[PDB]
Amino acid sequence: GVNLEAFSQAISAIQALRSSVSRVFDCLKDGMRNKETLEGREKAFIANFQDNLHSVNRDLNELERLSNLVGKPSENHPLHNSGLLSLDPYSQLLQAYKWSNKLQYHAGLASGLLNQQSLKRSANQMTTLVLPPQYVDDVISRIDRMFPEMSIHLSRPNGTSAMLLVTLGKVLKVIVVMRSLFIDRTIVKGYNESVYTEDGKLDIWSKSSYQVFQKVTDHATTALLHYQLPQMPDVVVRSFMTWLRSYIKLFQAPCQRCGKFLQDGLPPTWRDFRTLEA
Amino acid sequence: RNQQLRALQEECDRKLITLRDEVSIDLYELEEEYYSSSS
Repeated sequence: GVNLEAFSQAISAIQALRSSVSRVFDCLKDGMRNKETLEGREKAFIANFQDNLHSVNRDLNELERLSNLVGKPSENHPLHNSGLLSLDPYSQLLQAYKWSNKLQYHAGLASGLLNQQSLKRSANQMTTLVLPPQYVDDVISRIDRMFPEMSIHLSRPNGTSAMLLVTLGKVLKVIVVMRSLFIDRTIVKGYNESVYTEDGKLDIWSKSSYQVFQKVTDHATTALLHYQLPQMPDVVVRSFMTWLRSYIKLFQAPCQRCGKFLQDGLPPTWRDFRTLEA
Repeated sequence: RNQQLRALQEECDRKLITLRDEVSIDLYELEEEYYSSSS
């Protein structure tokens, strides 16, 4: 697994294991300059001694470590070394192996700091923001279905615009009827109250529920109207899907008791809590 | 014959929707255009 990175911290740990004892003897390198207030200075010595206990903690750190070992030792890395002398002038690639990573890592910061944009204007510098091809919808559908344990379906019986339905662990399916590219004008229900497979005769609208999911529907509409980025509609629908995923539990109830109202949910901050409080 | 005329309206209906679609595009194509006027 990825627990190997934990060993990195362990490295720093044993580093202190050295420094600690140095900080001990350095503290013994000189005596009382001028206490004049108390004799805790000597205790200060023992204070450094206390940090030596940290070393024992290092031994404890190995209890959580050693999850399991992976097969095929050496992880296909030194296979290039098995080549003849002709292959040895190849380490460069391995360097790039880190470099590329750094690249990503650099972007990992850069893109992050790209969040604070400076686009004083976005028009009068040019188009067709509505996606022409009726194939990018299927692309977005497949990208969403790439997510596990969350099934998505779509029929689009109305026309050019997009129509889709999504289901989760509960029967709280969500019907989203939006334009070509970005999600807008959706609704949610629960327990066959919509039944948008063959409701009456087709995927009906019915604009209703028993006064429980209505707040969730309004919040999802707000999230759709708020996450409408100027570009990258795929990012928009992915953010929408991630937001929708946050209701798969409906179990916790922080910053209040589980008796304030019918339910509780408003996670635009990537964390749900008691509703009617933000 | 009924089935026949069914098609006669069915595609027609679709055509209307297609019209709407086009109109919708045109609709949008003018909405931003409505923004420009600083009257």
